[PDB]
Amino acid sequence: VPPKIPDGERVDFDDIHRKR
Amino acid sequence: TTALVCDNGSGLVKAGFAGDDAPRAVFPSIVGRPRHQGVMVGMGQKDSYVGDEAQSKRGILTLKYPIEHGIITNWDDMEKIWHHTFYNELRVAPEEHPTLLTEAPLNPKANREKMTQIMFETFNVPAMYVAIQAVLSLYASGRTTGIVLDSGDGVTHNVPIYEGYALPHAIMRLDLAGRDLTDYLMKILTERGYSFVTTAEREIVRDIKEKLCYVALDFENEMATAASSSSLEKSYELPDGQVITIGNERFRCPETLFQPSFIGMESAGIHETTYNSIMKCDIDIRKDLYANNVLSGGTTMYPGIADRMQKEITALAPSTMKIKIIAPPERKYSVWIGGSILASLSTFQQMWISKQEYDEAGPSIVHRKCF
Amino acid sequence: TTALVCDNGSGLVKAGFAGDDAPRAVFPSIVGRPRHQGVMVGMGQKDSYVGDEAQSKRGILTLKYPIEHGIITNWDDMEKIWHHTFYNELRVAPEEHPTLLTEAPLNPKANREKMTQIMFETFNVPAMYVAIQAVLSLYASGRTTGIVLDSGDGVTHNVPIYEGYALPHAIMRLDLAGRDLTDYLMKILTERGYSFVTTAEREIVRDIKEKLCYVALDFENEMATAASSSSLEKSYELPDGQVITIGNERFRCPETLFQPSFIGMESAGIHETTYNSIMKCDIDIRKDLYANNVLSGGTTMYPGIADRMQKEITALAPSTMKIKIIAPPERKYSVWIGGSILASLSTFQQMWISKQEYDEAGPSIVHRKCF
Amino acid sequence: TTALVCDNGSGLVKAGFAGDDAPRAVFPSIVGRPRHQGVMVGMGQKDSYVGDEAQSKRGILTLKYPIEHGIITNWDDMEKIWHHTFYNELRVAPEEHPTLLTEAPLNPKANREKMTQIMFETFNVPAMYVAIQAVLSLYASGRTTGIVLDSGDGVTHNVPIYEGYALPHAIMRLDLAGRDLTDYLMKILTERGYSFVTTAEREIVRDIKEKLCYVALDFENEMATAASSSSLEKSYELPDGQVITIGNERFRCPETLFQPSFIGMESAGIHETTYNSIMKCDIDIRKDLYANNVLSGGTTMYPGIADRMQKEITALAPSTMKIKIIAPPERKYSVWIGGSILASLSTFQQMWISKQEYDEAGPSIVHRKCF
Ligand SMILES: Nc1ncnc2c1ncn2[C@@H]1O[C@H](COP(=O)(O)OP(=O)(O)O)[C@@H](O)[C@H]1O
Ligand SMILES: Nc1ncnc2c1ncn2[C@@H]1O[C@H](COP(=O)(O)OP(=O)(O)O)[C@@H](O)[C@H]1O
Ligand SMILES: Nc1ncnc2c1ncn2[C@@H]1O[C@H](COP(=O)(O)OP(=O)(O)O)[C@@H](O)[C@H]1O
Ligand SMILES: [Mg+2]
Ligand SMILES: [Mg+2]
Ligand SMILES: [Mg+2]
Repeated sequence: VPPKIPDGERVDFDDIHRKR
Repeated sequence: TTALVCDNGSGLVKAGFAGDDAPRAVFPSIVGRPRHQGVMVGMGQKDSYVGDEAQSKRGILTLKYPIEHGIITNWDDMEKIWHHTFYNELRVAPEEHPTLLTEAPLNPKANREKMTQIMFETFNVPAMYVAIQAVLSLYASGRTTGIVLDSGDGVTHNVPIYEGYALPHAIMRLDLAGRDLTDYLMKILTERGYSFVTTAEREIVRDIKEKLCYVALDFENEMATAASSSSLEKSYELPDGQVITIGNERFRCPETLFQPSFIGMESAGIHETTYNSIMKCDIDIRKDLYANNVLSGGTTMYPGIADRMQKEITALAPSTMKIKIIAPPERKYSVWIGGSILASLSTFQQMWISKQEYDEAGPSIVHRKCF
Repeated sequence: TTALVCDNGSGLVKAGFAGDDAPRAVFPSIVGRPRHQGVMVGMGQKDSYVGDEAQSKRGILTLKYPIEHGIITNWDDMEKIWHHTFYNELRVAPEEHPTLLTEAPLNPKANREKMTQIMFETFNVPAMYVAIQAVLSLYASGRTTGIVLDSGDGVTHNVPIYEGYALPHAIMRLDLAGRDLTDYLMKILTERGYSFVTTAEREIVRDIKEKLCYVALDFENEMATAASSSSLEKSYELPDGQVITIGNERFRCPETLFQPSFIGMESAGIHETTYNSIMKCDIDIRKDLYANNVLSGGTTMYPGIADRMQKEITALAPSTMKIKIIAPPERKYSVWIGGSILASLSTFQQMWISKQEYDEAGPSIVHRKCF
Repeated sequence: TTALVCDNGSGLVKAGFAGDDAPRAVFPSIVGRPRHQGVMVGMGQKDSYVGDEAQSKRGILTLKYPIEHGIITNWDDMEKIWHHTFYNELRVAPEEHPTLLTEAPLNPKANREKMTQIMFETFNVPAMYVAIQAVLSLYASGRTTGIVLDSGDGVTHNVPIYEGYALPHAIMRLDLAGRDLTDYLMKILTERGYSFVTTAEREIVRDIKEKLCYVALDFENEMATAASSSSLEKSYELPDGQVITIGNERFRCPETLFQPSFIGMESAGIHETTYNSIMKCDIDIRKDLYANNVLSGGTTMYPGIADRMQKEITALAPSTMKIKIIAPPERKYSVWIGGSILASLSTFQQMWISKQEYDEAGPSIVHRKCF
C-alpha cells in the first residue's frame, strides 16, 4: 500500500503566515 | 412536539419541519469514498463524504447512489445518509419527533419493512409512517381527484385517485426516470467527441441536462430544422473551460420519455401509459381524470413537456373530452409539500405507528391497514 | 529529542535539526580524490577530500559527483558524504536521533532499499523515514492542493496533489536539470573562445550560470535584439583574472528547459510537461491546479522564469481559467523547510520505521505501507 | 473486379485482396519525420518515412501515431498512410476496385464522415463501405451469434449480437488497450533502473510486452510467488546488448486489463464490463451469449488470458449456466478475415455506397440506411 497517512486532526497554512 | 417530513427520493434528499412551504435542507443523496492514495498527513480527511459535502470533492471520490430504482441496495449508506441528515443538516434530535417517509408504489415490501425496522431500532424515533409518493403530491395541490404522473429520478409511476379513494388495480409503474435520461445523454454526447466515463462526470452531464435540455413540441420537425438551421446550437462552459456545443442532442435526451425504444425499452412512452391507466379505470370518472391531470417529480420541469404531453393526450383521447394538464411551478417539492400538509392535519394525528405498536407486532405492522 | 532532516538531493546536501527555519549546514555533494603525485611529506595530506573542502582545494583534485540523476551510483562516496555530514557538519551521534531522508519520485527500488540498509547497519539510527521530495515542498507553502514542479539539480519531477491525495498516475519525470544545463553552457561557451574541459572547471561554469544566466520572456525577439544591439553582453572574472564577456549565451542556456531540442532530448519543455500532467488529472480538479501552480527547486531560481512559465501556460491552457504561479522567495530550501515542518508534527510520530520492523522484515520494509 | 478489404485499425494496418485468408500487407501505422540535422548531400533523404520504413530508421526519427483512440488526429498523416498502402505496398490503382473500411463502434460520426469524404474526393474509389470492427470479427468465426470482445490497440469494445441482430443499447467501450498497457509497462520498468523516454524506445517496450508479458491465472498467488522464487525472471536483449531481466513485471503489465485501478481509470475491468453488457440484454438471450463468447484483436493474444476471463465470468455468472470462450488461434487477423468473407457475399454486393449517391447527397449518406 502507499503511505497510509494516519488519522489526525489538523493543521496547515498558519505556519506560513507565522514564518512570514 | 413538531413533525419531521423526510423525503428519501433518489438523488435529492429533501427534509424540513412540518407546516412550512419550503424544505429546510435539499442535498444530493450520494456517498463517496476516496479512491487515490493520500500522502499529506494531518488533514483529518474522513473515510466517507456524504451529502452536499461530497459533491465538492468529486475529483478524488467515487460518488455512489445508494438507491437504484426506489429500493435501497446499501443499507449502510442509507444509515449514513439518515444520520447525516438528522444530526448535521437539521440539528434536531430524532428522539422526540415523528417521521413521515415516502415510498414509490409497487415496490418490494422488504424495503418498507427494513426501513421501518431501522428507523425504530437504531434512531429510536417515537413514531413513523410511510406514505405513497404520489398521493402526497395530489394532496399538496389542494385537490382530491385525478391521476398524478410522478416522474421522479428513479421511478416513474401513474396513480389515479378519485374523491380520496385510490385504485390499486390501475397503477402503472415504469423504471424509466431521470437517471436513464442522464445515461442516454452521456451515451449520445460521444458522437461529437466529448467522452464522459468517470462516475464524477455523470454529475457534470446531469447539470448540462438541467440547464440545457428541453422537450421539443414536434420531434421529427425539430430534428429536420436543426439539420439546416443553426439556432439550436447552444454553448456550455465545462468546469475547466473548453466550452462545448450541443446541437440537436439537447432535445434527444428528453425524447426518450416519449419513445423509450431509444434506450432499448420495449414498453410505451409516458403519455401512453397514463392513457392506458385512464382507460383501465371506471367509465364513469374518465372525464374527471381528464380534467385533473397533474405532473409530479423534478423531471417534469423540462421546458415544454406539459404542452407536448397535452397535445399527445388530446390526440389519443376522444375529441369530445377536454384535456387539461395541471403543472404547478413548484412540482419539484410537491411531495414534501404534501407531507408537510399531512403532518399538520388533526385527523391524521392517530395514524402513526407508535413505538408500543412496533414492540407489540414487530416491523411487519407496516403491511397491515396501518401502512 | 529532536529529529535530523537530511536532504541529499543531487548537488547540494542540506541538513539541520527539525523545527528550525533554515538548514544548519548546506554544502556541495562532491568527493574529490587527488590525482597528482605529492612530494612534500607529512603535510597532513588526505586520501579523499569531501564536502566544501574539495571545492576549496579543487586545483589538484578530480571532483566526481556520487549521484548522476537522482539514483545513487557510487555507494562508497555516498557513505563518505553521510559520515562527513553527521560527524563534522553537525557533530551529532546518529544512534540517538531519527532521520528523514527525501527521495525523488519514480526512483529504482534498490536505491531506497540500499539507503535503508546503510542507514540502519552503518550509522545505526533508531528510526528513519523516506519521503517524496515534492510533498515537503508543498508542505512549505502551507497549502493542501496544487501541482509542484521541483526542478532540482539532478532530476526534474512534477507532482500534483489535491486535498492531500496524490495522483500516482499523473507523475511526470524528466531528466533535464541543472547539470545538463551546465554541460550545455560549457559546450556553447566554446563558440566564443573559452574552453573548459577538466571537472574542476565545471564548478566555474556552474558559478557563471548561477550568476549571469536569465530566462527571456520571449525568445525570438530577444535573440534578434542580442545579435544587433550590445546591451546584454556582460563580463565575468575567472578565478585567475582573464575576464570573459558572454553575450547571447546568457538566455540561451536556460532556454533549454523550455525547448529540449537543443540537447536532442525527445520530450517537451517544462512548460508543456506541466500542462500534460494537469490534463491527465480528472476534469473536476483542473481549475484548482491551474490557479495554484507551485514552483520549487534550485534551478527554478533563474531571474525571469515565473513570467515565462505564466505566459506559456496561458498559451496552452484554456483562456478563461485564471493561472497563478507560486514562487516563494525561499525556493531553494522549500523542500527542507517542508521536511522540518513534517518532522515536527505530532501525528507523524508513528510513521517512522522502527528498527524492530527492519530486523523482522529486512530492508524491503520501506516498500510496504510504511513508506 | 475484386474488393480491397482494408483495416486501418490503430497501430497495425492490415490490407489485402478479398477472398484470401490472410492480408497481403500488414505493417505498423506510424508516420516518422526526421529530427536531427542531416549533412550528407545526395542521399535521397525524404521528409517523411511511413509504414515499415519508419521501423528501420526509428533511431533518427520522431515516430507519431496518427490514431490515438479510434479517432483520427492527423488527417494528412492518415492520407499518407492510405497513399502508401494503395500505391506502394499493394501496387493497385484505387479507381478500379471497391474498398471496405473498418470503424470501431461508438466513435464520433465526424471521423466517419471525413473518412468517406477523403476516400471519395482524393482516391476516387468507385464505392466504399464502412463496417463495424466487431461484426466482421464475428463473421470471421463462421457463426452468427455471440458476444465479441475485440480489444484492439486503440479501444476495447464489447458488442453482443444475437441471430444477426445487434443490440445498440448493450455496447460497452473502454479506452484501455495495448497502448496504455505499453505506457504502464514503461512506467513500471523504471522500478529496476531501465528508463525509456524517447518515442523510439516505446517500440522496444512494445516488443518486450509482446514477447514476455503474460496473464496470471491468479494475481495474488503469482505476485506472492514472484517475490520469493526466481523462476519467472526472463532475459531480453536490447538492440545494442545490455541484457535485462524481468521479474514480476511480466504479469503486472497485463493485469491492468482486469484491474484498471492501476492506471487510475475509474471503469471496471474487461472481465466485468462484458458481464454487465450481458445483463443489460434481455433475460431470454443471456444463456446463448454466455455460451458463445468470442475474443479477437491483438491485445487478447496474451498467453493465459482465456483462462482468467473464463474463471472471472464463471465467478460472476450464475453457477448452472455454461460459459465457453471461443479463442481462435488466428484471432489477430480476425477483422480482416471477416471483411474478406463479407465482401465476397453476393447479398452484400448491393449495399455499397455508390459514387453518384455521395455526389448528389454529400458525405452524410453514411449515417443513413446505407451504413
Ligand atoms: N430544472 C430541471 N430541469 C430538468 N431536469 C431536472 C431539473 N431539476 C431536476 N431535474 C431532474 O430531476 C432529478 C431530480 O428529481 P427529484 O424530483 O429530486 O427525484 P426524487 O423523486 O428522488 O426527489 C434530477 O436527477 C434531474 O435529472
Ligand atoms: N541562484 C541561482 N540561479 C540559477 N541557478 C541556480 C541558483 N542556485 C542554484 N542553481 C542551480 O541549482 C542547482 C542546485 O539545485 P538544488 O535545489 O540544490 O538541487 P537538489 O534538489 O539536489 O538540492 C545548482 O547546481 C545550480 O545549477
Ligand atoms: N502476440 C502478442 N502478444 C501480446 N500482445 C500483442 C501480440 N500481438 C499484438 N499485441 C498487441 O496488440 C496490438 C495490435 O493490436 P491490433 O489487433 O493490431 O489492433 P487493431 O485493432 O488496431 O488492428 C499491439 O500494439 C500489441 O500491443
Ligand atoms: Mg419523488
Ligand atoms: Mg531537491
Ligand atoms: Mg481491430
